[PDB]
Amino acid sequence: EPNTVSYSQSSLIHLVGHGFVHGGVTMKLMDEVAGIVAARHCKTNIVTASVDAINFHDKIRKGCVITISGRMTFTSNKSMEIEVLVDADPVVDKRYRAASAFFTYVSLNQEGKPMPVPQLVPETEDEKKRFEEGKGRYLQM
Amino acid sequence: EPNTVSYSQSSLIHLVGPGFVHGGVTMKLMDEVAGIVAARHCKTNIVTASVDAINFHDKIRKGCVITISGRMTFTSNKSMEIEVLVDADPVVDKRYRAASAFFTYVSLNQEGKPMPVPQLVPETEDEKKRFEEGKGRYLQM
Amino acid sequence: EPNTVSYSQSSLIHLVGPGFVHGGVTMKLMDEVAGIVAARHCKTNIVTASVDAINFHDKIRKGCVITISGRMTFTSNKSMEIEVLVDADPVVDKRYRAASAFFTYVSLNQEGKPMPVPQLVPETEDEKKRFEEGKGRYLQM
Amino acid sequence: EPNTVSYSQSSLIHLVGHGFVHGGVTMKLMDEVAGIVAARHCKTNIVTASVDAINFHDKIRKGCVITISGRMTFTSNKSMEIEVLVDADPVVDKRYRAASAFFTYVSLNQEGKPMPVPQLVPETEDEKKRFEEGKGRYLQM
Amino acid sequence: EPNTVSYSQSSLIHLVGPGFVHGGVTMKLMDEVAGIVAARHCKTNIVTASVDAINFHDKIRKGCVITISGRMTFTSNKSMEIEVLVDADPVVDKRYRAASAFFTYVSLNQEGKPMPVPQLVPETEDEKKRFEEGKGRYLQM
Amino acid sequence: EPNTVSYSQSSLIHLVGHGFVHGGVTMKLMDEVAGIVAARHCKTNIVTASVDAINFHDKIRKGCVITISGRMTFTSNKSMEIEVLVDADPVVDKRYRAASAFFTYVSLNQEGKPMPVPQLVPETEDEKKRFEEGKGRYLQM
Repeated sequence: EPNTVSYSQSSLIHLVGHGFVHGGVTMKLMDEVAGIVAARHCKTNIVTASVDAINFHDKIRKGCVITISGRMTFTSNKSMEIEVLVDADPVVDKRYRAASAFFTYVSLNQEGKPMPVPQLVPETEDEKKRFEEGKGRYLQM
Repeated sequence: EPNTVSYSQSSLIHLVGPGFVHGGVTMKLMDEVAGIVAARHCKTNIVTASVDAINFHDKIRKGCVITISGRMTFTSNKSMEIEVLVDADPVVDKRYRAASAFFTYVSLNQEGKPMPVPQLVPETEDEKKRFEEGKGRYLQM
Repeated sequence: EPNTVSYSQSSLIHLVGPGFVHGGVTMKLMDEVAGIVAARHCKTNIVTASVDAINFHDKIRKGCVITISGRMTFTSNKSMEIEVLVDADPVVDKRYRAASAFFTYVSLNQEGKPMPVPQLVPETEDEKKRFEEGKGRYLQM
Repeated sequence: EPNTVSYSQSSLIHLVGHGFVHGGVTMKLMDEVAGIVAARHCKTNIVTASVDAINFHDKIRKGCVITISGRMTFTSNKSMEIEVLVDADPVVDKRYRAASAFFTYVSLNQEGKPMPVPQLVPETEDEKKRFEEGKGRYLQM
Repeated sequence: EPNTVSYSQSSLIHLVGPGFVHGGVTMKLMDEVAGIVAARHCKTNIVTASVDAINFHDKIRKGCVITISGRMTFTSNKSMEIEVLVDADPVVDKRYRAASAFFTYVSLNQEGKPMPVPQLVPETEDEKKRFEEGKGRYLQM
Repeated sequence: EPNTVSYSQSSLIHLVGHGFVHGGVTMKLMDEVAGIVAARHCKTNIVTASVDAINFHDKIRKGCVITISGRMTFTSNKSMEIEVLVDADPVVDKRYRAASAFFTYVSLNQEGKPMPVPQLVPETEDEKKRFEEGKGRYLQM
């Protein structure tokens, strides 16, 4: 199971206490989850190279519990792509998709450059397809 | 299925940043989850009455993600008992139980005094078990 | 000169405390500046719709002061694009571009849906340029 | 005076700024005071082993100054018990007891296990009695 | 005994976490105590007018508990002077004076301008002393 | 340009989110800017020795952007004086002077005492005059 999607899949879950949560609070939390999955996959130092298609689908209010999930989608020789999803749940009554993004993470050698990365191996058809999509987005750079 | 364990079963997941985390930080996070399961159960504004047997099974190190899970175990007339379990998951390199506590919460009217509490019905045998034991601790008040 | 680039041109400057700063922190600060240029432009209460092409050009180290600058580039009917640039300035010992992003913001009425947006008029050639390119990215929606 | 109750007695005093202070904020602060007294008594690394009878006597509101006092009550060979009290004072007009708890602290050797602890010596009748009570609570574990 | 030094004599005690603490942190905490003694004295909403002679006698290290004490020294018609003293107490291993300042505070009406201030009556000789000197500094405005 | 006023001139710019900003928040931020200029001038460890004439000219409200500027004014053999200015700008419509102060910074040797400091050289008439004023304030200690 090392270097598979299920091995590094991670989530965080937060109680967020005008009235709605800033995009920045959400972005930061999305980057932490992606960091966590990058970290589980690599076991080295890890840093955000770029972030694409941060889309806020709709607002998040005070007293929601948000579930920030991450799954690795694709790896090049020296980079990891991680899809991050954000769901929001009211503490009284249902679950809705609030944000999503693709993070590309990099692992740095002692001179601050990307180094060879363990390769993600897509096992299911879902994973093979997301890998293929990841490859596409990466070649667009 | 309101007023069941499964109904208000709640958890939070936190990346531990800056190694040991001092008990105080964990306790606070345990109260957060406890608050959430209580608000889901009774739907009123909510306050902690007492906490018992906080056990730190062992230390929580930086770079762990902690799952803080909470389930209701028993309800008295005016009070609720809620078990909170903390699990620690190192990201590099082993998952273990880090802490546990029984929180007794109290539902308040819009002045001061605590109002009566919606009853909790167990369904599985283990839920039956836990309720007795819950019952038990209460009695010793 | 309301509704020009110069009108709502905004920036923040932060001392980085405790070395790399994780992408998440910078992203949040980029959103803060983006929010400020948008509120200056349209004067309504303001929310982030999406963020694109967040590029981390390279790492931001502790003991840097970062200039986070934001200028509006283009306005659709209901949306605004805002370029945010992050510059890093070590205090001891070299200044460099650290990150850049295009934020699309949205002006909201006092319920939910986004209201129409005050148009942006470019004046210099470079502003003309940037607006096209802005226009461009929008189209690809 | 080393290893006596008066030597390590400590307090912290905080201005706390729906309207009432969460149990978690109070618990955390109680653990810090107990940590401080454990630290004064030992002069080694120090960690919470367990917490018993956290009782919230009544609420704490914004703009109260809280006095969190700690006194060591009992020591076994490898553990310290510390009573923590929390008083709340309004900034205009009087002082009331808000919370109390017993913390048991441990000192860890380089392999993460409790090590021999300096022994508390109760000098007054009050201290001898609290020691005896402490011994009782400890044997209950 | 309202409007005496003893009436509004206030202090806070803080555990310094993460070694030197930068002046800024201490200054902020000195203002907090100053605010508290002023609110106790006049009972109106309260704001700092100026601070003088902040002296850092020497450095405040991590793992110190600091006592920040404040007493009123003098009242003009519209203003109050308040001396704040900071004491530092290492927990392991020596207690010393770390900083001192004279804060002049101002009582505000429910619009803008500062309202008149309740007079302060000294009683001990040292209080007499301090009031003159207080008087003195004011005059030099 | 090393050791001139322009070389170490620094600023920070913050979005501040009863309704007005505490003097303490402002003081802290003023000390950070002064620290930054002291740091640019010295390239060694740096600490606040004292602060004089913190004057709050008028209030700062939520949703203002504040510009905290620092410029070195004077150096003795072993100390640096830095003038700090604070301007406040509403996010809708103009700029006003909110606070000012003189910080004196010191650079410490390994035994915690001030060490010889690079000398500020005033190049313009404005700078020569502020130097002279700085010398005056310093001899008053």
